[PDB]
Order: sequence, then C-alpha cells, then structure tokens
Amino acid sequence: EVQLVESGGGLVQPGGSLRLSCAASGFTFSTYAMSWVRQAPGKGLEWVSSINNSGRNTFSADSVKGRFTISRDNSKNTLFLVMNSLRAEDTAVYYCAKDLRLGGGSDYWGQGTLVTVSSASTKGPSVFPLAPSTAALGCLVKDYFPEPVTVSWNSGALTSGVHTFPAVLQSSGLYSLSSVVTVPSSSLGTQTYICNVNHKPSNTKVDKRVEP
Amino acid sequence: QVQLVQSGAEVKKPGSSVRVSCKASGGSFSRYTVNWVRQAPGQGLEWMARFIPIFNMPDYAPKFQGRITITADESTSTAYLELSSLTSDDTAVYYCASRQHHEYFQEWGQGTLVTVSSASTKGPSVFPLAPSSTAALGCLVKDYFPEPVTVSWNSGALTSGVHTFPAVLQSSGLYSLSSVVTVPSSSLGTQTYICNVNHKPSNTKVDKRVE
Amino acid sequence: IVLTQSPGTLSMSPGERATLSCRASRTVSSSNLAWYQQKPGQAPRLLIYDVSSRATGIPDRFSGRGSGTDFTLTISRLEPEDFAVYYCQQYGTSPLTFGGGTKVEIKRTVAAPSVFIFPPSDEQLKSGTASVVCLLNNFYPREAKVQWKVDNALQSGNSQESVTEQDSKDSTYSLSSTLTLSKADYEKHKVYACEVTHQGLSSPVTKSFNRGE
Amino acid sequence: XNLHFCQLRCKSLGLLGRCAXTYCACV
Amino acid sequence: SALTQPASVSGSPGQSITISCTGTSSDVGSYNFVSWYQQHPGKAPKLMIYEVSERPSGISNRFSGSKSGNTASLTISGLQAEDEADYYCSSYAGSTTFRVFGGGTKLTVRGQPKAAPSVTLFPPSSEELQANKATLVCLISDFYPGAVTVAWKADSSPVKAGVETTTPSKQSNNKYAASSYLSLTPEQWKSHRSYSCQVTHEGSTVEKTVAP
Amino acid sequence: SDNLWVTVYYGVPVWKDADTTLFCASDAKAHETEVHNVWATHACVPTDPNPQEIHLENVTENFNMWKNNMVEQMQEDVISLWDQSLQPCVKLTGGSVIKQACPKISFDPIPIHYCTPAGYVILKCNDKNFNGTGPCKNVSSVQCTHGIKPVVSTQLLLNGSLAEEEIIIRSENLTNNAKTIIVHLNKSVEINCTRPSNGGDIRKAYCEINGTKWNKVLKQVTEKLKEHFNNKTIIFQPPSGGDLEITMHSFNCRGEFFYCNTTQLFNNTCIMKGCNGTITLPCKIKQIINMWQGTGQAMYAPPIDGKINCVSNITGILLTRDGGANNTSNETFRPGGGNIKDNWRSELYKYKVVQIE
Ligand SMILES: *[C@@H]1O[C@H](CO)[C@@H](O)[C@H](O)[C@H]1NC(C)=O
Ligand SMILES: *[C@@H]1O[C@H](CO)[C@@H](O)[C@H](O)[C@H]1NC(C)=O
Ligand SMILES: *[C@@H]1O[C@H](CO)[C@@H](O)[C@H](O)[C@H]1NC(C)=O
Ligand SMILES: *[C@@H]1O[C@H](CO)[C@@H](O)[C@H](O)[C@H]1NC(C)=O
Ligand SMILES: *[C@@H]1O[C@H](CO)[C@@H](O)[C@H](O)[C@H]1NC(C)=O
Ligand SMILES: *[C@@H]1O[C@H](CO)[C@@H](O)[C@H](O)[C@H]1NC(C)=O
Ligand SMILES: *[C@@H]1O[C@H](CO)[C@@H](O)[C@H](O)[C@H]1NC(C)=O
Ligand SMILES: *[C@@H]1O[C@H](CO)[C@@H](O)[C@H](O)[C@H]1NC(C)=O
Ligand SMILES: *[C@@H]1O[C@H](CO)[C@@H](O)[C@H](O)[C@H]1NC(C)=O
Ligand SMILES: *[C@@H]1O[C@H](CO)[C@@H](O)[C@H](O)[C@H]1NC(C)=O
Ligand SMILES: *[C@@H]1O[C@H](CO)[C@@H](O)[C@H](O)[C@H]1NC(C)=O
Ligand SMILES: [Cl-]
Repeated sequence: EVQLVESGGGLVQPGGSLRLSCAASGFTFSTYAMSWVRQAPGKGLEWVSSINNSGRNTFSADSVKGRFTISRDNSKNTLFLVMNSLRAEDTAVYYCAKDLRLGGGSDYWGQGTLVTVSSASTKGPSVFPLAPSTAALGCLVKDYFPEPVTVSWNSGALTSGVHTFPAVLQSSGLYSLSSVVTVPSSSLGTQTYICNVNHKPSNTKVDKRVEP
Repeated sequence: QVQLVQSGAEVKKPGSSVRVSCKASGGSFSRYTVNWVRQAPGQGLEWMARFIPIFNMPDYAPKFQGRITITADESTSTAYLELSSLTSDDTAVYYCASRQHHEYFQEWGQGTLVTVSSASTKGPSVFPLAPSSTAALGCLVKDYFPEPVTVSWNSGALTSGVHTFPAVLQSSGLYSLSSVVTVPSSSLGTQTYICNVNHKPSNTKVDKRVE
Repeated sequence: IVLTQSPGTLSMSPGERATLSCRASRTVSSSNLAWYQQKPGQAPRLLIYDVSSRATGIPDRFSGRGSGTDFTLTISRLEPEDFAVYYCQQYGTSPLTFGGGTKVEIKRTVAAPSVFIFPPSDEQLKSGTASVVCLLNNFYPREAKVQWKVDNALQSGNSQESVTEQDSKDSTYSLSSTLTLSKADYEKHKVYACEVTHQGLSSPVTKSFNRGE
Repeated sequence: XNLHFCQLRCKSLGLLGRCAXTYCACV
Repeated sequence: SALTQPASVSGSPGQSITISCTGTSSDVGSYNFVSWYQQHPGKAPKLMIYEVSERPSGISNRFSGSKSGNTASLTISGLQAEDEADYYCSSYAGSTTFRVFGGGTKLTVRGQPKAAPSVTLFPPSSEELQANKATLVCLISDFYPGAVTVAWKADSSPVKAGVETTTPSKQSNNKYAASSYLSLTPEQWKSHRSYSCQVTHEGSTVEKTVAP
Repeated sequence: SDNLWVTVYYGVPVWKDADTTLFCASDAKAHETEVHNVWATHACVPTDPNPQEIHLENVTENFNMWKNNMVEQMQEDVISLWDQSLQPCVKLTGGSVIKQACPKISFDPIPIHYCTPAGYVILKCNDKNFNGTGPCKNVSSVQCTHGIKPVVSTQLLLNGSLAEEEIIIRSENLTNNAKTIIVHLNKSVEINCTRPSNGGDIRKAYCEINGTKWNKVLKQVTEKLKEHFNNKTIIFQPPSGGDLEITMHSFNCRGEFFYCNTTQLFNNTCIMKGCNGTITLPCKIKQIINMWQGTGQAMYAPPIDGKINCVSNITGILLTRDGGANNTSNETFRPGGGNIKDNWRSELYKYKVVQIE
C-alpha cells in the first residue's frame, strides 16, 4: 500500500523558514505527480503546490507564490516544500498527496504535519477564580502558550460535575481556557475546593482557591 | 438558453458616475464573454468595451479611454460597466452583449436607459388639442422627466387612428410629446374621448377633449 | 477604422431584392465582419457572422458576402417584419466599430398630408406659455417642410418636431411641429399659419386659425 | 557523439567523421 | 474557495442526501476532474469520488458523483451515523488557478432533538482587577444543533472589541459546548450598569447579565 | 467550448524576449496503459477546452527557430518519456553496463502542447511561407502550441504538421553544407510499415509508399531546391556513411525499433520505367541500437508476435547537402537527421516565448 509520511513541521516565527519532507513508499514515486495541500486549523482545504513526475515543472498558488517552492528527489523517493518568509496565515496542517494526474484529484494523502507560524513566547497562565453567586463555580486559565494544560479539582478527587472547556486562541497568539464544576448552593464557605492548574510547557503551577 | 439581463434604468447628474450590471444565465461566462455597446436615442450603435484574453486587460474605445471601467464577477456570473464624469450626451441605452468565438455578439441584454441630465423628476402637464375643421384631435403632454410616458385612449377602446408621437427633448431638459387620433367628423358629443397618460414617477392624468 | 453604409434610407416595397453594403475606411482584415437587424424599441439581433454564416434561428431571406472592403448585406425577397435598421460591425482590426446603419422603409404611392392645426389650450394660457400644434397625418415620403407664420412673420428656433415610426397598415408617416411661445407674444399677434411643403402638393397648403376663433 | 571514435570509424571507409547528435555521420 | 458548497447539510438515517458544488465555467464546466473528499475529525482527507463520478476500490457504492453545467453533486444514499463528517469538492481550473476546493460541507445525521444551551456567565475577578485588567467568562454548554451566535452588550449598546469566541466542539454527551471571552479594562467595566452575554440558538436567546 | 477564441489587439502591451520553464498539456487518458498516456497524465496538465489566440495587428517580431529554448525543453521531456517507458534491458553508457527491466509496452505517440506560465506568452508566426528566421508580419499570441506528437525519427519526419502554402526549406545557414536542412512539405505521403505475422525471420519487415504520390512530391521538393541554388540540377544520393540510425530511416513503431533503407525513395530517374507504382523499402527490426537520448548502446527485448503496423504521414524530410561541388552544375543532397532537436524544431519553429511587463 501507498505510504506518505510528512516531516519537518513545527513552531516558527513570522519571516522564518522551514522545509517539509514526504517519504514515499509502496508505489513508483517517479511516475506520479505529487502535491501539497494544506488546511488551516478548522478551515477548508487549499491547494498549495504540485509538481510533475519528472520534476521539471512546478505549479503553485498566488497566495503562496515566490515563497514556497515544491521539489522532489526521485532517487530518494522524497517530496519537499521549501517554505520561506512565513506569515501567520501560513499556519496550517500541510498534507502530502499522491495525484491521479497532474492537476487532478489526490487518491492518497499523508497524515499531514502541522506548521505553526506564531510570533509568540512560552508563558505560564494567569490564574483567576470564578465565584458562585443550584449555583455553579469555576476558574480561569488566561494567556498561555503552547497547548496543552492539565487541571484537576481537589487533588483530582472531586469530579461529580466538572466541565473543563475547550481552549481559545486569542487574536494575540495566546491560549486561554476556563474550568467549571457544579455544586449545590449549601456547600458554600463550609467546604473548600481547589483547582490545581499546571503548564508543563513551562512547569508553571498554581494551586489556587475560588470562594464566594 | 444563454440570456443576459441588466440592471434598471437610472438617472444621473452631469460629472457623475454610473454602474450598470449584466447577469448571465444558462451558458458559459468568464470575463471575456461580455462586451458593452450603447445607443443614444435614435442614433447608431456605438461599441465601448471588451476584455482581452491572455494579457488580460480591458480594451476600450478611444472616446471613453480615461472614463471607463469594465469588470466581471465569475462566481456571480455578472459583468459590470462603469462610466464616469458623465455628460448630457452619454444619455443612451447601454447594452451588454456576449462575445462568441470571433467577436460578433449573439446574445444582447434587454438594455439599460441611463438618462444623464441635471433636470429634476417631474410629472407632465396634459392639454387639449381640440377639433374644429374626418376630424382630428389629441392630447399634448408637456414638461415631464425622465422618459418614459404611456398614453392610452378611453382606457384602450381607441387604437385605430392614434399616433402617439415620439418624445422630443426640450431645451429646458424636459420632454414633451403629443398623442392624436383621427375620428369621424360627427361624433363630438355623442361619443366621448379621453386620454390616459401615465408617468413613473408617479402620475396618472385622465384628460378630456370636447369641441 | 471607420465603416459606413450608403444609403441612410433604402425605400423598397416587399419582395424586392435590391440590397445595401458595408464599406471600410482602411480595410477590415480576414473575413471578420457581422451585421444586425434592429427594430424600433428592441435590442439588436445577430444576423450574419464571419461574413456569410447565418446565425442559429435565422430562416434564409438574409444572404450576405464581401471580403476586402465591400461587404454586401444581401436582401432578395423582403417581408412585413423585415423593415428595420441594419447595422454592421467589423471584428478584425483595432477598436470594434459599428456602421451608422441603413433603414429599410416600406415604399408606397405618394400621399400628401392631411394638415390639422390646433390653437393652444385655454388651460395652458393660464400658465403663461402657449403651444401651437400642427399635425401632418398619413403622408409619404417622410421628407416634409413645415413653416410657422405669426402675422406672416416667419418663425425660427421655437418649433420642434417629431414623426411616427412608419405605420404598418398604410405604410405612411405623421409629424408634429409644435410651435411654443409666451402667452405675452401669443396675445400680441392674431393669425397663426402652418404652411406645409411636401411632394403631393402643387401649391403649399397653409392651415390657419385666428386667436379664438 | 564520441567524435574521435567516429572520425576513426569513418576513415576506414575513406571519409571524415561528424556527429549527428549522439550518432556518427561520415562525409 | 472559488467553488461554493453549502456550509452544512443534514439528513435522516436511511435517507439520501445531495451535497452540491458550484463553480465557474473555466473549472467545473471546462473539466471532468471533479473530486470529492471525506474528512472525519483529525484525520486525513479521503477520496470518495474522482473524475466527476468514479469511485475508488473499497468505497461504498452509496457515494456517487454527477455534474450538470458548472455544478457538481455528491449524493449519499442509505445515510448512516458514521457518514457524519466534513466533505470537500475540488476541480481542475486551468494552468494558473490549477486546483480549487469548495468551502467544505459539514454533514450531520438527524435523530436527537433541539435543545437550548445552559449558559453560565462570570464577571471579572478582583484578583484580575488587582492586576488592572478584566475578562468576562461566558460558558455555553449542552446545545444542539452545534451552532451559536454570541452577541455581547454594554449596558444597552452592543460591543465588537475584546470578543474572543470559539467554534463549538462536541461533548461526550453528544451535544455542543462553546466559550466567549470579552476583554475590557476595569475602567469600562465600572463605567456601565451591566454587561450581557446573549446566545442565539435556532431563533432562541439565552441572556445572562453581570454587574458590579 | 469549440476549439479556439480569436481576438485582435492594438499598441499595448510591452514585451521582451526571454526564456522560461514551459509546461506541457495533453488529452492523455489516465486509464490508458499506453506509455505516452501514462507519462503525459503525470507530466502534463489537461488541455484547456477554450484555447485563446490574439492577433497582434501591425506588429513585426523577429523569430529564430535555430535558437529557441522551447526546443531544448521538449528534448528534456521526450527523454524523460523514454527513460520512463522504453527501459532497455542492457544499457551501455557512463562506463557502466546498466541492467534494468525491459517489459513489452503499448507504445503510440499522442500530441503534447507546450505552454507558458503566468507572466509570459507565446508569440506565433502566421506568415504562411515563413522559413524559420527573421521578420514575421502576421504575428499572434497563444496560450499553448499546437499538438505535437514526440515522434522520434531520422531522415523522414513523421506525423507532423504540413506547410500550409508552399514547400519550405529550413536551415540555420543554407550556404553552409554542414548545417542540416529541414524540408516542410505541403502535402503528405503515407508510409505504411509492417512486420507481418508469419508464424521464420521475425525481424524482416518493410514499408510501402505509393510511388506515384511520392515521386511528384519529390519533383516539387527538387524544384523548390532549384530556387535556392540558382536553377542547378538537384540530385539525390544515399547517405555516404555512418551509423545505421542515420544511414537508414529509423523510427519506433508499436515499441519496436525499425530500420528501413531509403535508397528507393530518392530515385532521380523518376524525377518513366517502374517508379509510378509501389515503392517497397526493406526493413529490419533491431534489438541492439545506439541511443538518441545520450551516447551509448542499448538492447531491448525481441519483437512481439503478430502483425506490427504503423502508417505514418511523411510531413518532412531531413537532408544534408554535399558541398565542395561549388563548382559544378549540380548540388547533391542525402538523407540526414540524427539530432532529435531538429525534429522538435520542425514543429516549434513558428513559436517563441516572450515576457510581459
Ligand atoms: C493572419 O493569419 C491568420 C491565420 O491564418 C489569417 O486568418 C488572417 O488572414 C491573417 N491576418 C492578418 C491581419 O494578417
Ligand atoms: C500600421 O500599418 C499602417 C499600414 O498598414 C501604417 O500606416 C503604420 O505605420 C503601421 N503602424 C505601425 C506601428 O507599424
Ligand atoms: C505545394 O508546393 C509547391 C511549391 O513548392 C506548389 O507548386 C504546389 O502547387 C503545392 N501543392 C499543394 C497541394 O499545396
Ligand atoms: C529566411 O528569410 C531570410 C530573410 O527574411 C533570409 O535571411 C534567410 O536566408 C532565409 N532562409 C532560407 C533558408 O532561405
Ligand atoms: C554561412 O555559411 C557560410 C559558408 O559556410 C559562411 O561563409 C558564413 O559565415 C555563414 N553565414 C553566417 C551569417 O554566419
Ligand atoms: C494524416 O493522414 C490522414 C489520412 O489521410 C489525414 O486525414 C491527415 O490530415 C493526415 N495529416 C497530415 C499532417 O498529413
Ligand atoms: C498497409 O500495408 C498492409 C500490408 O501490405 C496492408 O494490409 C494495409 O491495408 C495497408 N494499409 C493502408 C492504409 O494502405
Ligand atoms: C497512388 O496515387 C494515385 C494518385 O492519388 C492514385 O490514382 C493511385 O491509384 C495510387 N496507387 C495505388 C496502387 O493505390
Ligand atoms: C540500402 O540498399 C542499397 C541497395 O540494396 C545498399 O547498397 C545499401 O548499402 C543499403 N544501405 C544500408 C545502410 O544497408
Ligand atoms: C530507380 O528506378 C529505376 C526505374 O524504375 C530502377 O531501374 C532502379 O533500380 C531504381 N534505382 C534506385 C536506386 O532506386
Ligand atoms: C502516426 O499516426 C498513426 C495514427 O495516429 C499511428 O498509428 C502511427 O504509429 C504514427 N506513426 C509513428 C511512427 O508513430
Ligand atoms: Cl559504422
């Protein structure tokens, strides 16, 4: 069976550069036209570039022209994408694809590799309690990078109705998640909670408290 | 099928800009298809603009060179023409016409009357043209703007004998036409006749012709 | 590049071949030239293309040919819905151009106009302007002269006119010369004449009225 | 193309050698 | 996306649905190279149809493509639970455009009924206003269908700025959650009587308000 | 839709000569097992169904077929075509005996077009008796070339285009004898080559040409040559020596490598005992050949069984002049070729890349 394994994705800053590789196997690589198709996280598909079998002719999109150049080493069963002068909008998962014909449909795709173009820095979160006014409480994990964060409640003991939400990337390259657990309005002030948050991406830890 | 349908009639002050649209249906589109031709009132056809493939730029007629802008939205399947710094004799019926394999135009739109003028919209004043010495009579419909006006007689009863004349553009900037009808010498009291004029906006004036 | 159709008007009765032709200034290239039928109130209609190919829809009647600079829009056997204006355009060469057009009028026997005249309307003179209409009804050919006389002083630059698009049944015209002047000047003079030259008149017919009545 | 080998092959037929792309033409 | 697909399409189990793909005459109307792809969450796209109406080996005969003018249609009969996924069309579009993709169509299969979200809104924490900032945590949980409009208010007039809302991901519960974060300085926070999250969900409107 | 949208343009726009990487286009079928199809579906884009030509009225641009980078690129691709498809069992090149698989293939050339990318445009010379160099007065612009079958051959050009008007002579320098002469014909003659299925020498084959229809074309080729060499007695002879690839009409038919003797094609007595009827040229299928691709030798498998047949239109003739006879009331011409770029020139002569801005 055909196999395509993309590599060399990662985190890189605006203006920076990377190179991607696709390892072809299980077919005669040198006879098939190949393509790079990308997908920005949660957006549709975009054709980035294609290359013909011999490699003499390349094709690329206007939104990528003169910065990305597709190439191939037919001796080494490898596909390449040199990605120069990267921008925030270049952030995407980049798929390597074996084509049915040059310009036609792609009948096998790799698992893609993620390229994250972000001028942003590692940081612990800003940890703040979300208090109760039957009754709901919670706790705010603000401005960290990168994903993920692990968070429990009372040494992970409590979970009767926790709901740690999905993270938000802000229009300022920083993620910000909140946590929320349910309670009955007759626990208030007698019982303590905690919501231990840790950002191993830094090691930054805060075992805070939320109270009314 | 292949049919083209254009935006509505418009009225523009001198030294202003007009934009006509032309939507294609049931065929093949692209930018190249639409050419724009015009025709001033009762004058000849006058070609204006196309889109040159390969290069792929607009090419215009010398008359409009710096005043004009041609455009095509491929997904909407619409063409646009944009004429600017308009002058009293840019008044015309603007057609969009589909180029074919060789540049001859097989599909034409229904046309678009752009009436450039610094006159204000106004309803007509209708007056009798009374008989005396077959016998003729008629309705003069004076000082209206813009085109058009309808004229009926006894609501549609009278058709044979009628000659609702083409409009003529007075120096004022308003139009004025006459409707006449030929009728038998002796019916002027026994039979009545009346004229129904209809200007948009926003007049119906139903006038009467005794004597 | 300029292109022209002589003549302006081509008066020929139904079923009469005889034909018109396009004529290029600085020669339009390769057999690259088309023509169109335009009727009153309608958009142009593709007749012929390249030079002799007849558009889908067109039943024969309409032949056509040329090559260098002289392309004949070829009649032979007219019809009731074939009296229209015929335009012409070259594709081949610089900016696409049309040709001023040739009208095919219906020919008939000469008919003098039944000249009708109308004084102004008492409703109008309340506003201060007076409009004197002179109808020329059901005549042929189109060409006709209308002089306005106020106390037999000849008027000029106060009398527009327009004409019917040739009636179907009779194949004749009509004409409205509307003499407009101020009520001030209207009441100052007495006898208002509409002298009509034409073709079917040995003597020019004048129709007159005095101020009420 | 090798021209030497061509010239030499052609001399055997009393002719000079000349490449025709990758081939050997004798004249 | 120079090909237009509908954002979402739904259908009952066992029934047939048709996703449409509309392009120009210089792609879908000029070429029989219309491809169709399936994408479940976090996985490679998968060719269902190629060359308008051909079906690769081991693709269910329930999928089938067709073309008419500039519009191509994907059709899934005997609709199953598993078919819930994103779907993209694609065509060749001449030498310069090369390859266009549709916006994508999110296919869901019906059964579960409508249910408005359980909104929970919190104000800024003083622990946060000690740090001279303010962010309001609007928490949206347990709604279906999975699409919310969030409209924020300041007293009475609306707000466009500081608003950071997330595409709704789906819960273990098989319903949707979301999140909206509005950033204001403590200044503006006090400067108004109230602030409201306002979650529109199939005509409805859940509105929670917080204030000093 | 229907092939070809023609347009006129005036004055604008500026362009200057340049070289750039051209891609190809074809109507290759991705289901076909045939090798040009297999190659072209993944080498070339699908051809546009709405091609566009633009007559650049009142311009004269100079052309030169003998320095045209389009030719070097087609050679690049046609080589890649052969290295992919026609893999010889044994290839003796680069001081190396290269053993790779040589399975029998489905081989027949399809057309490929050459096309400019964004920012560049092909100029086409429509002057109908255009030799190949210098001024062209009916110029036009095109998206891609016409369909060109990459038919690799010698002496006779096959399945190409015809000269529209008169027979054309093409040479980088005609007074130079060492320069090859391409003859573009205005009317083609069929050459019908066959290895018949005996069921026996499997390598014995032949070609049949209507000797009537041919010896007319040749007399006209003679008379056109008379014009370039002041009315002199034009005279044909066999190739005076060299490799079999150029001493014989060598071409590939259905995968097999044909070598045919063109002694009988250039008979001066016919320019009338015999002559009129059918010229039958003796052919020989060969396994060990010299390579047109790079310098070296190669062996392919023995021919397939059954009736091998190709009928090709002869659309041009590659000749070389003799020279030294200048001097003499005579000019001697001999079947030539060998440089496969000359074949691509026989089609790309009228095309020329140019950059816009
Ligand atoms: C140029 O060549 C074209 C194509 O053969 C031909 O149709 C036309 O007559 C020529 N036009 C000019 C302007 O030379
Ligand atoms: C265009 O051609 C005409 C003659 O056909 C000539 O007057 C003029 O010089 C030409 N223009 C150019 C730019 O060559
Ligand atoms: C072919 O070319 C020659 C000019 O060398 C001419 O005499 C002959 O009539 C042409 N014939 C055809 C069929 O084109
Ligand atoms: C081609 O024509 C040019 C003149 O335009 C001339 O220089 C050249 O010698 C011609 N070539 C041949 C082979 O006749
Ligand atoms: C053409 O060939 C002749 C003889 O070989 C030579 O004298 C001349 O230099 C060549 N002409 C050009 C323009 O190079
Ligand atoms: C090739 O031969 C066929 C059959 O006679 C003919 O239709 C075609 O036009 C020929 N092409 C050329 C270039 O001679
Ligand atoms: C080609 O030659 C073979 C053998 O003589 C014959 O069977 C066939 O009919 C010929 N084909 C044509 C097109 O003349
Ligand atoms: C060869 O061609 C001529 C001229 O077209 C034709 O009349 C004749 O019959 C052909 N000969 C044979 C043997 O087919
Ligand atoms: C071609 O045939 C002639 C006559 O049979 C012969 O003299 C000549 O050597 C042959 N050519 C080759 C290259 O074998
Ligand atoms: C040329 O034709 C004549 C007459 O048909 C024939 O006797 C002779 O063998 C032929 N010679 C060659 C070299 O083809
Ligand atoms: C020429 O064309 C015909 C039909 O396309 C084909 O059968 C033949 O093999 C071609 N000739 C060569 C030498 O490939
Ligand atoms: Cl040898």
